Amino acid sequence: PYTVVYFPVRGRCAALRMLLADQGQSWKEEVVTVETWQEGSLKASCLYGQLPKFQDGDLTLYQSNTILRHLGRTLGLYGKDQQEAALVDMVNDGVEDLRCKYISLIYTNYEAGKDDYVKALPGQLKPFETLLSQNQGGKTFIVADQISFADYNLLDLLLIHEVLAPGCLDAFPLLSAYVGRLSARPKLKAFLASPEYVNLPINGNGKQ
Amino acid sequence: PYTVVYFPVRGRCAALRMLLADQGQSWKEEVVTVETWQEGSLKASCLYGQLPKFQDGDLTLYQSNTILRHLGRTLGLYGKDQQEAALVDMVNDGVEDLRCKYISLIYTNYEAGKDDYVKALPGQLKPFETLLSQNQGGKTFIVADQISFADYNLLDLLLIHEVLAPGCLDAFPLLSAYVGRLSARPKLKAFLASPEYVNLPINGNGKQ
Ligand SMILES: N[C@@H](CCC(=O)N[C@@H](CS)C(=O)NCC(=O)O)C(=O)O
Ligand SMILES: N[C@@H](CCC(=O)N[C@@H](CS)C(=O)NCC(=O)O)C(=O)O
Repeated sequence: PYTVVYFPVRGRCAALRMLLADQGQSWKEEVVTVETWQEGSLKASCLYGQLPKFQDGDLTLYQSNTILRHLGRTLGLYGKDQQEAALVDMVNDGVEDLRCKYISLIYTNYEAGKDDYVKALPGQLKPFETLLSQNQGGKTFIVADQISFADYNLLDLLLIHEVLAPGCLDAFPLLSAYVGRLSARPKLKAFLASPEYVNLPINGNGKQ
Repeated sequence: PYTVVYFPVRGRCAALRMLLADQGQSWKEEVVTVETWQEGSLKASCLYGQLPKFQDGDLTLYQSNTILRHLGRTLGLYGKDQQEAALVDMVNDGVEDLRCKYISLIYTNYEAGKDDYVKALPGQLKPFETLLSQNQGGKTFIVADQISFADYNLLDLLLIHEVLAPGCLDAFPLLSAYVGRLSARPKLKAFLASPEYVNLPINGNGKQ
């Protein structure tokens, strides 16, 4: 029923894959090689000339966050009412903002910019620790008491930053425990340990 | 019932203001001067240390797109069903991507980067013309047959780009007619002509 069209990297598809695996959904991975991409035709047929491309039956979507929100609506991972839905969006938009900065560092100036990025990290992660502290003492999810699509995206964001800066979560007990807890969910834990996750690089230029 | 807390610029609050005005809603503008911002306390109290900040009763939201989606959900400007809601999100995410590039040009290297930006513009605007052509001949809205929050955001994006590059819509008949049509809606037209819109600069560094 679902198809993910993407480069052979975790990148912007890692969160939605975790979501699908954790929700026990099945999907197909349509892999696009850089060589195939450079050919040009697939790219020209993409709405914004980029991937991921996602298919849910005959519904074709582009934009990683559009895919996350769509799955969030159809699978019931978007809060229980309008107010929670807004808080879920606020978290996801925050995650996207830091993901954009991470992507800029990785692909644009890893070598010269990493020191400053890492130095500024605590201030960028703190908002999520604060969100958790204001929600049942941080013992459940990022918004309210049920998992949402924002949790999967925030989880990915935290996992890749621990690779970029080992121990960056040591100063945030709530986020630390949160990562441990979500990573232990049976289906997610199995997915995270599997070759289809582990054998894909985080990014496409070999930096992490 | 609504309060918008922002710098005295259109920027990231222009689309949501257009939406509120067009929908006949009333709101309070709480203006924050750069001097007040530099003081530090308001900023430290902002979730992600940034504005806009929005209040809907006792619900406090941050993130311009979260505010747009919230208003979209509560005012019924998010498509008629889940499938349309996903298409609305796809359009908005695309608008955000080009808005990010516009903001980077404006604040980061207007002088040296404008020629290349303007040269790449047609290819960045074409996806929206294509979306319109695939939706009832581009005669109604960007998604389906009812206005959505994505329309207000795409409209702002188009208006600021015509200021940055006059005639950039000449090659796009559907987008051209779309801008004329939406700008003619009574309440929106009055808002667009009013001093509270007209006398605010588009950005905060005087470039446009
Ligand atoms: N806003 C888009 C960004 C998509 C994006 O940056 N795609 C990259 C790979 S992660 C791409 O397709 N690069 C190839 C190109 O632009 O030609 C999303 O979140 O899906
Ligand atoms: N992702 C945020 C971006 C917010 C943003 O860039 N805010 C700027 C002005 S538009 C700001 O608050 N600048 C002051 C600062 O960062 O100290 C949104 O879309 O609301």
